[PDB]
Amino acid sequence: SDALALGWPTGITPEAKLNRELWIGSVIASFAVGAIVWGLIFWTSAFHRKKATDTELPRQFGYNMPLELTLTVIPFLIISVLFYFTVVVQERMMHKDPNPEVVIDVTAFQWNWKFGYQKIAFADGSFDYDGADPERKEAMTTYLNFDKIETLGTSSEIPVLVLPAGKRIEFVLNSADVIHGFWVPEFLFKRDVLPEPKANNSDNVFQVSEIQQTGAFVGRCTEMCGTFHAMMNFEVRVVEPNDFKAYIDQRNAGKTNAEALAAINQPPLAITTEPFESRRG
Amino acid sequence: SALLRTGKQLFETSCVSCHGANLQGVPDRGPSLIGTGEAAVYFQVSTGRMPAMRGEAQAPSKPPHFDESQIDALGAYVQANGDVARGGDLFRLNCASCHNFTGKGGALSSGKYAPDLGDANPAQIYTAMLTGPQNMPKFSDRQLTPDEKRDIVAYVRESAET
Ligand code: HEC
Ligand code: HEC
Ligand SMILES: [Cu+2]
Ligand SMILES: [Cu+2]
Repeated sequence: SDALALGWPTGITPEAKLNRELWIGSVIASFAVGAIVWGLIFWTSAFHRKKATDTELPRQFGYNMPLELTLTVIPFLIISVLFYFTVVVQERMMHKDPNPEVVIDVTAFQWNWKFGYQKIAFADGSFDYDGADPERKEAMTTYLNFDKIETLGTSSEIPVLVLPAGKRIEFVLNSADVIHGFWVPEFLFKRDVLPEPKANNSDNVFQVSEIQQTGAFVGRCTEMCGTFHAMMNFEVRVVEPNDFKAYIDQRNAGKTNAEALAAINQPPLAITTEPFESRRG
Repeated sequence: SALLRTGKQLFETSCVSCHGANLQGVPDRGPSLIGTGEAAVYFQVSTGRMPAMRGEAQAPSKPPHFDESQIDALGAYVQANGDVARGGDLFRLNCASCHNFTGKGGALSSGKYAPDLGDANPAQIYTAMLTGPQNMPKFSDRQLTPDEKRDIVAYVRESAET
């Protein structure tokens, strides 16, 4: 249940909840076989050299050709019942859909996670923002995705990303300088952001099917960036779908997350993480 | 304030040759101002056909095209209209793409250092960032708030002085 899964958080997407169902396939495979091998090494501690079989060397047997064939196929069929479930689950992931229902650029620059919003089309067909200006992009003579509802997140603001909690979400994963990493640990999933993903034969993007919980969760950076790699914390918020429509309408007129999250009566700063004292000074 | 009579006569003496509100050297860049302001029009464009006339540091010299009262007056005449932590993060997010390691995206030899910026000061940097030079697009209003512009200007200034 909770102890057999060695510390995984309960997934909030239905694709992450499939990992935690597969992670307790440690029981069927690892801790089962890992107790058989302990059950033979600690079984040969009742086989000491006692003072009766002292002038008699043992049977001196070296080749048992039925045993290296039975105990080869049995480790082979366990990794043949794997490479089935770990192909089905990664095919449940890596999945795309031409109605993504919100598209969020993440644009991991050097050390503080500049987010941003692109086109969004709910299943009701009611919101339909669709904002990503190409005229700002033509000021750079690139691969980055610029837009107008971006969340900057300076060194003391600790960027809070807001996304609804019943809809499909797409994360276009870009980076300005170095390969960083994008890891909300509650999304039991992680993809490294690259400088130029379409030039590196990368896939650049992933999608979650929905979110099944409300609240607000931590996000960290994983692949190493440099000095302040431990300071790149972002913090998603899974607001209601009705509070998300009131988030952008306060934000489209132009405010900040200290003011846009206040109009939907939610704590404006990050509540599961906070800026570091070792970096601000 | 800046004397607009001095500003008109300075425009006629030194800028009418390439600019009649137009530009004869790069046609579209004459009535085209991005994030136009008195501070930006005052700041010497670091790239393009003509470099800023001001002598290095704003010191008196024998080849200055102008003195300070003349600059302010002309910048005003053209302008008729009729936290270092934040600074470092803003630099990395918006300017590192072309100015990584204090360098220049257009030319490797060209740099953001004071020798490259001559008579640089915080105000001159802030102004080019606001509306910007020919090489980099304007940042004020469009991309960065005043605190962010102020912080990034300070960070660039401290990095170049040290
Ligand atoms: C996509 C292009 C581009 C971006 C983005 C850009 N710049 Fe520039 N910058 C230039 C070019 C080109 C020059 C050379 C001056 C010219 O264009 O004549 C320049 C020159 C400068 C200079 C003067 C250096 C000198 O010696 O003359 C400063 C100061 C400067 N930039 C600051 C910034 C700051 C601060 C940012 C972001 C926070 C930034 N730039 C982003 C293209 C860019
Ligand atoms: C009183 C103000 C003023 C006078 C006089 C002036 N300029 Fe400029 N110049 C500017 C400003 C401000 C810019 C920055 C571009 C902008 O306005 O967007 C600039 C930019 C330039 C650039 C492009 C540099 C770059 O990197 O983008 C060239 C070339 C130039 N000027 C040439 C000249 C020449 C040649 C003269 C006179 C023979 C001249 N200028 C007189 C204000 C002036
Ligand atoms: Cu990172
Ligand atoms: Cu990192």
